[PDB]
Amino acid sequence: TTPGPVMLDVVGTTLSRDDARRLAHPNTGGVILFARHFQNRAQLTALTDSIRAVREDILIAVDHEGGRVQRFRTDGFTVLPAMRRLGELWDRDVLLATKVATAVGYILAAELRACGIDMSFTPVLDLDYGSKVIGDRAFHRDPRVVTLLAKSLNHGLSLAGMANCGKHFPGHGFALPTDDRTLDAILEQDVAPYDWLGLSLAAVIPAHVIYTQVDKRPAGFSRVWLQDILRGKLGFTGAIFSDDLSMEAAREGGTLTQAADAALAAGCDMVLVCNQPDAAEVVLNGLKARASAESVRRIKRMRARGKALKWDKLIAQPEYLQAQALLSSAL
Ligand SMILES: CCC(CC)C(=O)N[C@H]1/C(=N/OC(=O)Nc2ccccc2)O[C@H](CO)[C@@H](O)[C@@H]1O
Repeated sequence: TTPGPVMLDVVGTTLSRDDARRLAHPNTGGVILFARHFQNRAQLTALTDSIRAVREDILIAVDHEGGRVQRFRTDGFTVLPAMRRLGELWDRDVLLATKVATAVGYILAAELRACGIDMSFTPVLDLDYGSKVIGDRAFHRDPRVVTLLAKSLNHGLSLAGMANCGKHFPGHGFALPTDDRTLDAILEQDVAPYDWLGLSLAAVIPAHVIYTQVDKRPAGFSRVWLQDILRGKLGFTGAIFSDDLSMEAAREGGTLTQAADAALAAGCDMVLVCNQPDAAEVVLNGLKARASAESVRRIKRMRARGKALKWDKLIAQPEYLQAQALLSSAL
């Protein structure tokens, strides 16, 4: 009853017999939700409940960053702003920006927790260099601003008992994309938020980027980035999730199973295989690596903390209503 290294997804709004088989697999350790898994809050809450009934130790995550990346947007879910908005608020009022960032984090996490979800793959720590796929998903250009805005956000997530996951290490702001900058330049700017956050950073997603001047391998498959730099230089002790291995160029010509074993060997504690459960099931049965005691420890600390308010109580909570007003007033 310990988490496995694979995070996959399920078939739809309710669990099928095939989902139950996959969830019960020892190498399964997480479920990532998408828009297709949300009809309404009642259905979503029932799904997460049924997932934990099959596998009590499972980690349930979702991409809730705000702006362009928010899977659940209806039936009462607060539409959250793009993180770039907070960087814009910082430039006009630093202290207010931190205050709002916390309110955004609390709403974000409180609403997910009311529906039985453990965590969100947020914040994005990539610097806003001016990448269309990142775009307004980044907080700011200045790594010191990204750090303190992200720190304030993760604080709000923590108020609801929710962890966090910075991405995409060591920096996606600047076949698989390449980055021909030197280690020093990458460290001095893009990595700085990861280092400065300290214990405020609970997990990392490495980017599917070749940092040519640093290592032949992508960050997610790089022992240099993950072991030497992230765990070694930065002393990071949190969980490392691979970025979606379903990307064509991520496999580098190999199978999903080989890419999964490579990421886990490089330093990943858990691999993501999204939008193809049958392919993820092949990985479950073909994976050579098994969850270690130290990886299990890190995965377990990503679970949500404490009791969550049900939706009917949350929307009338003073703190919740205070966050809403602050968000409405500042943006
Ligand atoms: C720097 C942007 C980067 C871009 C990589 C990105 O946005 N990465 C996201 C991602 N993207 O996953 C695919 O792009 N998969 C795909 C896309 C097209 C076809 C098949 C699979 O994965 C995980 C799991 O959701 C997210 O938390 C990541 O933030």
